[PDB]
Amino acid sequence: EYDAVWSKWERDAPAGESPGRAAVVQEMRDCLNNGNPVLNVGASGLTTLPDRLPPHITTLVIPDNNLTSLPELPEGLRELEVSGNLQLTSLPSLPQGLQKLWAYNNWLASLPTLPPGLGDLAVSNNQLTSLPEMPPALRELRVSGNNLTSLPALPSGLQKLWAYNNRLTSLPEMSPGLQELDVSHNQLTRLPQSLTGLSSAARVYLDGNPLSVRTLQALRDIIGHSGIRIHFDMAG
Amino acid sequence: EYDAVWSKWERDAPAGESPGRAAVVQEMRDCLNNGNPVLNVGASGLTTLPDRLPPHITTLVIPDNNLTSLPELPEGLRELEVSGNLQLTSLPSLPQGLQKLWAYNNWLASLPTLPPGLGDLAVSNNQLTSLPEMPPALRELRVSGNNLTSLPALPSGLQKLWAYNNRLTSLPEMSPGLQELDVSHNQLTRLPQSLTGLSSAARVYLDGNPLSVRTLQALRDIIGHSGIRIHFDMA
Repeated sequence: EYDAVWSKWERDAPAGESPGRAAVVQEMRDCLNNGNPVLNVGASGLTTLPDRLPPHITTLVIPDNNLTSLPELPEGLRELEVSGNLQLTSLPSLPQGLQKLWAYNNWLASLPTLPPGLGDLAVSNNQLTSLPEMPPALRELRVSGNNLTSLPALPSGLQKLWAYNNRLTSLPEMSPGLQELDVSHNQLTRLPQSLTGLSSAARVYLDGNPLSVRTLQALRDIIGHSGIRIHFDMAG
Repeated sequence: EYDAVWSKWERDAPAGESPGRAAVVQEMRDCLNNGNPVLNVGASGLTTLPDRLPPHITTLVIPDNNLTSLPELPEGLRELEVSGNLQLTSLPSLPQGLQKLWAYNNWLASLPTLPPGLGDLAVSNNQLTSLPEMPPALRELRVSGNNLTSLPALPSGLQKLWAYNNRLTSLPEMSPGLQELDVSHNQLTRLPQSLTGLSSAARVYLDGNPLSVRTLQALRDIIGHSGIRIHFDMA
């Protein structure tokens, strides 16, 4: 059942990938035998992955490799980290129970439909020009270093948003309990007046934006009245 | 849309339960404003919960109350904890990304279809007679104090299983990774061969089970193979 899929994967290996693919198969067998819910394939120029992965894993870690696609994901996965795969333009359909998705530094041109219970979404340094609707339970969004123009409406539960180094020409309405917003180096000029909801403890970062004279003066007003920490470029 | 349903429920309180529901409806309002992912209704002895709940929460706690039914759950709920509801007999369809389900010391007769990502399921001390197919990622399972006579196929990653004080006449195949199994005080005459496949480290608990002679022989054969702590006292 599993031996067959993994055998064909190991045999189809180019020289150079033989030790790497062996180490992974050994790890996957270990996972079945002892019940380890975590699978980390390591960095070894992997060009492909097996068709089936152990069914019970909850965490899958894919370090720097040369993948162009990912196989069907474990039906009960809760954490996925993929980084450093520059031929990887898209992701497989995400399992419903996924909680954490770190897909930094690949070449994603889009993102699949996001699982209901997703809490942490970090997809910085990709190729994304837009993003899908956000699930209600989200508490962290990191989408920096992409050519995003706008952002979807944010779930109210959101605690942190990083979207710096994009092409943002506006912001959506803010969640009420936001603690940290970094949108440094975008094309923002008008603040969503929605921002005013941020608490005294909250930290905002607006450096490297044009900002309309009125909006600058309005921010200068907020600091004096709210004691809030807001950073932005200023002449003088 | 939101504060027309929850508003009525606050003043729809049956006489006596008025102060309790106010605290719950305070959290219903308060929770939305400060972002908070958790919600705890407390042991207010509420007869019913609001038709709609905060859309963004991830943890819902429900101590000793007097509920009989439960509303539709938030789409992104991750942890559900319900206990001391001696008249709560069923649960609503569980959210796709539920990870922890603590629904014990109630009066549940049935469980819904389990979310794929469910890792911790504790439903001890209810009224259960069967269980649905187990999520592939399940790790710990507590189903003690019910009326189960059988268990579904166990997933590969299952680590700990407590099923004492049931009517188990039989057991499913063990995943080899299993490390703790308490099936004491059941009606097991014989147990599965999969026991030989378990780690040396695993602790098994069998007391108050009418194990047959041939099984004693098999157990002595298993204990002898690895030194696996398989507890069965003659007394």
